[PDB]
Amino acid sequence: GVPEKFATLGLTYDDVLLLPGASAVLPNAVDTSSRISRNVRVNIPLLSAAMDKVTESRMAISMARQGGVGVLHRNLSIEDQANQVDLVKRSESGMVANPITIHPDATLGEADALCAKFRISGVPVTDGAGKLLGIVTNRDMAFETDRSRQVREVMTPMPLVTGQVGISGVDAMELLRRHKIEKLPLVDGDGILKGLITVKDFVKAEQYPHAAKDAKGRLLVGAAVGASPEALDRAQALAEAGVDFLVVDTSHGHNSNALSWMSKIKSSVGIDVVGGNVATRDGAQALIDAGVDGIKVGVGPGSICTTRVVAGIGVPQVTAIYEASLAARAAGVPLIGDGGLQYSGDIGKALAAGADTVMLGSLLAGCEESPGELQFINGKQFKVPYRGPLANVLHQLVGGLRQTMGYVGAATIEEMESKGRFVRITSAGL
Amino acid sequence: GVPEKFATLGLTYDDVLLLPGASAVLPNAVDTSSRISRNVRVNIPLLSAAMDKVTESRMAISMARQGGVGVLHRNLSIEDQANQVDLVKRSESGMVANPITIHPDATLGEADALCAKFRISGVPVTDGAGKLLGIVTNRDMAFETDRSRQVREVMTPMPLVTGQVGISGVDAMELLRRHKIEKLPLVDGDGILKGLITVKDFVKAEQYPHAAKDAKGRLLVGAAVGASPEALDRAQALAEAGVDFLVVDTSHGHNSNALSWMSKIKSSVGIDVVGGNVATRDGAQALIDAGVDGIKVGVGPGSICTTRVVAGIGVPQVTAIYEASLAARAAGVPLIGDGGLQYSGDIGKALAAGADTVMLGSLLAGCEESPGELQFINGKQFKVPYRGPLANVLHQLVGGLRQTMGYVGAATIEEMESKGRFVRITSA
Amino acid sequence: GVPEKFATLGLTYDDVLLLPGASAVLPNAVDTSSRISRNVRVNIPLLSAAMDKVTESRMAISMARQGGVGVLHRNLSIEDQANQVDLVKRSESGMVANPITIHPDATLGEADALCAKFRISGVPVTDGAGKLLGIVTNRDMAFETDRSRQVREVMTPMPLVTGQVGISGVDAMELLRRHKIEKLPLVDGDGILKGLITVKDFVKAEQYPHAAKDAKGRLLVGAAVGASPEALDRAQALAEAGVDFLVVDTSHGHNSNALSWMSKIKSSVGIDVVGGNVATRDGAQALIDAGVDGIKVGVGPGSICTTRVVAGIGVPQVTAIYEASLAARAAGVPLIGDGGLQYSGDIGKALAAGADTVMLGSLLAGCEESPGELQFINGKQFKVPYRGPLANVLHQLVGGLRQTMGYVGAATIEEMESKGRFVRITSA
Amino acid sequence: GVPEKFATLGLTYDDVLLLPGASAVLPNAVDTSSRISRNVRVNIPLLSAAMDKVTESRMAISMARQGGVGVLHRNLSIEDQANQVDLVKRSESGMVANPITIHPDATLGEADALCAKFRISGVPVTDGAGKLLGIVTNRDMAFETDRSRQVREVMTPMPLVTGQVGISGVDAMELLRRHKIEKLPLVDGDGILKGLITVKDFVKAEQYPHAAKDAKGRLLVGAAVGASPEALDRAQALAEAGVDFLVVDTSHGHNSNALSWMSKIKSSVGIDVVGGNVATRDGAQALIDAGVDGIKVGVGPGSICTTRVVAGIGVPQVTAIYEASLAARAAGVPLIGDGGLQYSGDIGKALAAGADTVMLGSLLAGCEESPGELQFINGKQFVPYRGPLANVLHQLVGGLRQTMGYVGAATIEEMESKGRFVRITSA
Ligand SMILES: Nc1nc2c(ncn2[C@@H]2O[C@H](COP(=O)(O)OP(=O)(O)O)[C@@H](OP(=O)(O)OP(=O)(O)O)[C@H]2O)c(=O)[nH]1
Ligand SMILES: Nc1nc2c(ncn2[C@@H]2O[C@H](COP(=O)(O)OP(=O)(O)O)[C@@H](OP(=O)(O)OP(=O)(O)O)[C@H]2O)c(=O)[nH]1
Ligand SMILES: Nc1nc2c(ncn2[C@@H]2O[C@H](COP(=O)(O)OP(=O)(O)O)[C@@H](OP(=O)(O)OP(=O)(O)O)[C@H]2O)c(=O)[nH]1
Ligand SMILES: Nc1nc2c(ncn2[C@@H]2O[C@H](COP(=O)(O)OP(=O)(O)O)[C@@H](OP(=O)(O)OP(=O)(O)O)[C@H]2O)c(=O)[nH]1
Ligand SMILES: Nc1ncnc2c1ncn2[C@@H]1O[C@H](COP(=O)(O)OP(=O)(O)OP(=O)(O)O)[C@@H](O)[C@H]1O
Ligand SMILES: Nc1ncnc2c1ncn2[C@@H]1O[C@H](COP(=O)(O)OP(=O)(O)OP(=O)(O)O)[C@@H](O)[C@H]1O
Ligand SMILES: Nc1ncnc2c1ncn2[C@@H]1O[C@H](COP(=O)(O)OP(=O)(O)OP(=O)(O)O)[C@@H](O)[C@H]1O
Ligand SMILES: Nc1ncnc2c1ncn2[C@@H]1O[C@H](COP(=O)(O)OP(=O)(O)OP(=O)(O)O)[C@@H](O)[C@H]1O
Ligand SMILES: [Mg+2]
Ligand SMILES: [Mg+2]
Ligand SMILES: [Mg+2]
Ligand SMILES: [Mg+2]
Ligand SMILES: [Mg+2]
Ligand SMILES: [Mg+2]
Ligand SMILES: [Mg+2]
Repeated sequence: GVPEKFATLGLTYDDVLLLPGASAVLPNAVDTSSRISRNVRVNIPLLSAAMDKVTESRMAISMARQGGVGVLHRNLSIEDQANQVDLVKRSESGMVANPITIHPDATLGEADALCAKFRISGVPVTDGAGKLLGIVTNRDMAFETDRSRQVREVMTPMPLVTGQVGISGVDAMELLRRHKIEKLPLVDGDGILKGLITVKDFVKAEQYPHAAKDAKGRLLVGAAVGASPEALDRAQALAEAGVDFLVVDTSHGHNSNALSWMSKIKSSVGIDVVGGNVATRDGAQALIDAGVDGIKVGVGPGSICTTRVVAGIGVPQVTAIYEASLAARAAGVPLIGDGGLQYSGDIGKALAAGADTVMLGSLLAGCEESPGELQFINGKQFKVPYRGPLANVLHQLVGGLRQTMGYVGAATIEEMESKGRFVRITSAGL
Repeated sequence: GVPEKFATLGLTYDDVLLLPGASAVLPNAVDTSSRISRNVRVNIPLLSAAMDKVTESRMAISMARQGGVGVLHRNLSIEDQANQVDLVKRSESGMVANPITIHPDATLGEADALCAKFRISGVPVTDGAGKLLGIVTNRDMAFETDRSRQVREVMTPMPLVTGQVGISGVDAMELLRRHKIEKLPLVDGDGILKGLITVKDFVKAEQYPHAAKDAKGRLLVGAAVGASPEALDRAQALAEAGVDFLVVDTSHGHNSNALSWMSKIKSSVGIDVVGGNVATRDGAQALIDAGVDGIKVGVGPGSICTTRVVAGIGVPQVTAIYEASLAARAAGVPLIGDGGLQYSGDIGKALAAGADTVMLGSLLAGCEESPGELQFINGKQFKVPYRGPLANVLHQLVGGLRQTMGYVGAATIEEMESKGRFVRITSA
Repeated sequence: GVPEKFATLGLTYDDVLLLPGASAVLPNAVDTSSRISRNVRVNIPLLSAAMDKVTESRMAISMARQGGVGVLHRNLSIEDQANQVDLVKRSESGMVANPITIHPDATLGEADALCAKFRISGVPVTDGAGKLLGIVTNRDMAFETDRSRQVREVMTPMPLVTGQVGISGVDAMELLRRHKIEKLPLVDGDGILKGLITVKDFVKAEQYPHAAKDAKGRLLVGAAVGASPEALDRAQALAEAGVDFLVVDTSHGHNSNALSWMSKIKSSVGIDVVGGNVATRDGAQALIDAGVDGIKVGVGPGSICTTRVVAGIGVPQVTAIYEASLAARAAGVPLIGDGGLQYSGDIGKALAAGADTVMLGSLLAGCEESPGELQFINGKQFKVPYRGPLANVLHQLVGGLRQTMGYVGAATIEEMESKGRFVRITSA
Repeated sequence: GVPEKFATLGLTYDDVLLLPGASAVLPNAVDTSSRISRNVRVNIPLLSAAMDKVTESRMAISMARQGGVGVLHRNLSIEDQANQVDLVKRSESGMVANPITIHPDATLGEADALCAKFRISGVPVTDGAGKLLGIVTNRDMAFETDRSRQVREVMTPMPLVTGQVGISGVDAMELLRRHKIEKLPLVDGDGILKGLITVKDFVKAEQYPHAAKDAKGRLLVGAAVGASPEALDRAQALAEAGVDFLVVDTSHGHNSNALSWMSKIKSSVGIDVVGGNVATRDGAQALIDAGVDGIKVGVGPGSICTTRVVAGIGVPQVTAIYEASLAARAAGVPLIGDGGLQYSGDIGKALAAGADTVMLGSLLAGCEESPGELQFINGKQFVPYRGPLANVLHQLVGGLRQTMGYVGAATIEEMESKGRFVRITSA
């Protein structure tokens, strides 16, 4: 009973429910892996948002360890954001081919700061030519009080227990078990340091068996850039640091200038580039025509959010995802749902509506791994209420998603769009 | 104005109303009987849910006395659940062919514990062959202080006033009246005890004239089982104890393994087997194809309930009942509405939408007959706010249904689906 | 304008404030040490209460490390409470003269369980005569997958780096630094194991420089007992495990039977015994006459708490402390304030009113170190809202007390009673 | 019915009321002048607190124009605080002997920045020796777009209408009127600039006839310093910039080290030094013995405030003022009531209890003249926006005049004797 100008009805997550369907698969047996972009895969379909209150290196590391991925925020210098990337890539199994080093004339303070930075308990000591001279570890410094003392005075000097480039995990773990050590430098025939294996690599692989990793076995990570000449310089620095994909993050992804920078940034790097944000079919198509490898969907998804109140602009998120998916699914381009979430059950709704993954934002701002210092004022806060470890949040969200997939009969994420049947509900049902 | 992926609108009870229609029948004259399953009938269209806070024997007994039926929960051992079944079946008129007995060397404590267990005021005393030796009753023990004293010392010994196998109610009552006694053992020609009638059988028949009973005149009762190998052992034990139907209770009735166990639980017993839960036409058809004698409908029926919040899964209950009824009515399989209730008027809505009965849940957890212990903390609670006797809840619910039926013109539940006309309403 | 029967006005913490006074001492320079009892001293004047939701070994260890002390609750078996004591006493520097050991035939699973129990990363391996055979540590077991494997197969055998009984801290650390090891077994001339030093002893001494310790350098701990024959057996078992003081915990410390058991318990052990609870001068004097080494003050201290509502019994806590201190100060017996706290500033008020230390209760139940299990239900809770590490609670409380002492001019706790001047305030 | 240790009852403003008394004086006729310290006088008995959200130069100027005084906060460098002092002292009539100047080689941007800084509409242009070359004013720059143009190109050059040092207000005004100009440079016989009069001096004197001023006719101002070697240097820098009194501002005024610095600072300057904070008779006496010229009273005056909750320390403010005044009134040392205010009626209560003036704090943080930036977020904010200070002070002073009329006090000094108190219950 409305004119055509107003015919379309937009739906939010609360407006719809998924129906139970014929199922031969239990929640604990479904596969939750999905694609961030054409060439980036995760083991749970969740990202942490590129917000300065949410994702720096510690959050990105935990997300990837749990099988998702973090998108490092860009509200910091190029050098600081690239450093955040490096910390993620060189977290565990990341020093097999790019180890940290220290010169023997350095102080213990410099060595300990490096150990704290990369969260590891030792540094190979090398000369200017990269020849291995020895190794200084936490135990060598445990009883040292003078931080000005030189590394050479406390390090364990060569000859050390070492391995060859390409040593297998089983063989490297047999040199840490036989010699009662936790570190294994990798050297070439001339004794030049080529890599480093430590017990951390094996401990973290066992504790986090579903970690999302790159082809080199290092934790996956993404990073946000803007749409500007500066964003191009930032993109290059992040690619050099080893980032696995870029997110060109704009409030209006359908702006022609933003689209142009997406194309320019994409053509200037060899890694996947995600573009956003859009909330319509034609906007998603414009991003695809601009060449992005994934799209991010969400413009004014939240009730009485800023763009809605200030500008009257917005799209209910189920409709936004569905409309964008008409273009994205037709092109085979993964779709990230970004905004409007209110329950773990909304994840399955997003996937059945056409999303491949879902980005989590303010929900992860109170988590231990988010940036900011934990402060105490009668209760615990992040300087936002303290929520505890990320792992507890993700376990509940992924547990919920597995329930949805079992109820719908989807053994894989790719089956969700076809097997998920929707019903709309009224405000009485809500 | 939505894409077809989202065309369907689901309706809950609050979304609709029933219209008044042409009527020639008053509320006090309508018939409220309905079917639980193909071969199980009740006198009011209501069940108590298989929740451990709701239905054990006391709840099941009261439900059946009021004309409904209870579904005994399964959060207990097979032997404990079978015992709950036995307590219901042998409540009133249930010992005519399976009496309790005690040996003459038993203590008064053992006899009184048996009386308390079955809520009967005496025990026939027999020897190892079943020969009736006497009877010990509440009055025989009233003034006794030593609980170790042997039954034989206080029992009334044979010869007793007894009845024959097959004695009628009228004849049994006349014997009780004439001899001013409350118990009538039933014996065969050799004096072997075959059954027992007590005044409770007549008192409860008069107090509860609409009791739901089996073909032998014993209170009806159901019991829940899971979907697993253990559920098959449980089913056999419950059937042996005299349960009238089984409810294969699963959260996702459309799961292939759950459906398979339904066909394995149904084919292994001779009593009716209900399956659930489903909320779609295709789900109901899958239950029917698996061979169940009734279906239970309800998946995420409640606003912001657990499956909805955790998993985003759910179906508004009016739509769920209607869609499932499209399959159930064509197959002649009764449909139990399980969940989403908020008012007594919702019962009539469920029936007009296609349900045959409605299962009551947390509503009843506060009733006197629920398993919890009544405790006092400034006010009364169950250890859940105390609601009082089940009878008060059912009286209001059944009274409401009779009003609906009078307004719609339905003289029977079976007329509700055709005569009940709906209108949707807005939030205003 | 009231009868003499009602002349006395009782004051709670909120009724009074402390005045600023002449001061030559800054908050960061005051001394916060005080006495729990005649012969037990702490570095901050705070105890954790003997409640089963608050203080087991983990809470007691953290309290002592921060300079206070925990009182282990008694809602568990005698052997379990004594085990809790043992865990505290042998936390750090507690195995120098009483080490844990394991047979060479024991499994890695058994060795790891012992390491987890005492929060130590290795076990000396000995024979039945206590002769040292080797040592098995976390690194020896790090890559092992079979938990049934023998410890002798993965352990480092003698000869080990060892020290003499009585080795100094500097000398032991020198051995750990030169041999790049974390353990130093202590042996006699015949190679019998006499003690164990590990890097934990040095790490924890550096991290917690204000730890409250006994004469042997082990963390202080108290434990609660009741007032009954069983409490006498419990007291002995706790004393044997190395507890530093006992708290006879009753709600009516002025009961003649409770007073009698305090004397009996006091006379049956050699360690300090605290008695409570009381809230009057005559009650404190009765505890003192019974022979206790400290008193605990608090009977119905909180507005609309249970004893007040149920029984109308209670004493505002400032009055309770002051009245009890009239007896306790004359006898030189320390006074523990137990209850009624609402602000960190109430600590200074209690001390100025006559308390020597203050017991903290439900405040701490939400701390990480409390016995409950940390669970996540949208937010973090203990099974009570999760508050985080004890250290921040104590840091805020001790910081506030230091502010109080600076304002009043008290350089030491005992100066609080004389230099702390009070003013009463109205509800405005 | 309590032990002697707890005998004393402390009273706050809400605990008491003043009685009406015999009165022959109406509210509009009472005199509201009082003393900040032995040698500093105000026309309304109110100060603005030395909080960085309350009093910088703009707040201090408005307070002084209304007859009170501001105490400039010290959460800034010595040179930044001294600059704040200079801005107040050289607000109106403050350049008669210390004018701003600019060189002919300066730009219009630099000239306009100076005019904006001192809120003056022109700058005398001088050479390096101070010889007057001309004057550049707002009207000279009104139509100038280039902000890099040199002042010499747009200034009015000498010969200007000038006056001599010591010219009277009446004579200076006649020159401004006769020549239809707003500026009057003051020069010596050699044409060296010695001072400056502008129309602002007369406009502001007429708009603010009760402006609290010093002996030279410049707006009064105070400034806070700490209790430390750095505060001794800060005190000298503030006294060189022309501050009229210092406030040695500590959370614990009865601390021996704080008292020692009060004595050291007092003896190192020639201006009045106020010390605080205290809340007892012995604390006030210790401040007096240290040599201060006024005391500030208030330690944990507010219900469930920080010092009360964290440390259990505090004194209800009526008791604090009364007890401190027992020492203050005996020595003739003025007493500043600092904290606990909740109504305009509490001012009269403070004065009747023994205070000479009352310091206003967070109340004023929302006023236009407070340091914060006025921002619009659906509504106006700085805390909520309160508008001009004048509106707050008008209501507060109006209330005090009502109190004095009801009590019969023609002067502030009569409040202590004529103000009769009654305590009230929570009912
Ligand atoms: N010097 C120094 N070392 C740090 C610091 N933080 C962590 N480490 C060390 O790096 C390794 C990894 O620490 P984790 O805390 O578990 O790493 P994670 O953040 O990536 O999860 C550990 O050594 P490990 O040898 O791999 O394991 P383990 O021997 O401690 O068991 C740890 O001792 C620090 O701030 N300074
Ligand atoms: N020894 C013993 N008897 C119990 C106990 N509980 C109930 N009874 C008796 O069993 C019969 C049923 O009691 P009800 O209370 O009416 O049974 P109900 O729970 O099934 O409704 C009564 O005897 P009746 O002869 O059938 O009726 P009446 O003579 O009491 O009127 C009653 O006295 C018990 O705990 N111990
Ligand atoms: N096998 C085993 N060891 C445990 C366990 N819990 C703690 N530990 C070990 O005991 C020592 C104390 O751990 P903490 O966590 O600091 O002790 P705490 O509870 O008393 O504070 C550490 O070894 P350390 O050598 O003293 O310190 P470090 O080598 O880790 O630096 C730690 O590795 C456990 O559950 N199982
Ligand atoms: N160039 C410039 N001038 C400013 C600025 N702010 C104030 N003025 C001028 O200085 C004099 C004081 O302005 P006020 O607003 O009254 O000063 P106030 O802050 O102390 O109250 C006025 O000139 P007047 O000649 O004394 O008065 P009138 O001719 O404006 O009436 C005014 O035009 C500024 O930011 N830049
Ligand atoms: N590959 C190696 N060859 C020789 N010595 C080594 C080697 N790796 C480590 N060390 C030395 O062995 C000793 C133990 O160091 P390791 O790396 O095994 O543990 P750590 O991380 O310092 O110990 P902890 O886990 O107790 O903090 C140190 O002196 C270290 O320098
Ligand atoms: N069939 C019977 N023949 C003979 N005596 C009987 C018979 N049934 C019961 N009695 C005896 O009659 C007396 C009354 O018992 P009855 O069963 O009538 O009532 P009750 O339930 O014990 O009493 P109450 O209802 O007062 O609690 C008892 O001594 C009982 O032993
Ligand atoms: N006193 C000792 N003499 C000889 N070997 C020792 C001695 N103490 C420990 N070891 C051996 O040294 C190796 C290192 O053990 P240590 O006690 O130093 O700690 P760890 O178990 O390696 O701890 P971490 O978890 O910190 O790596 C182990 O093989 C242990 O058996
Ligand atoms: N003492 C003076 N002698 C000569 N000319 C002067 C003198 N003072 C100002 N002028 C010049 O007179 C003109 C008017 O300036 P004046 O100071 O009177 O007002 P203004 O503050 O610049 O203007 P307005 O009040 O309109 O903003 C300007 O050219 C100014 O240079
Ligand atoms: Mg290590
Ligand atoms: Mg270690
Ligand atoms: Mg009877
Ligand atoms: Mg160790
Ligand atoms: Mg280690
Ligand atoms: Mg002008
Ligand atoms: Mg003008």
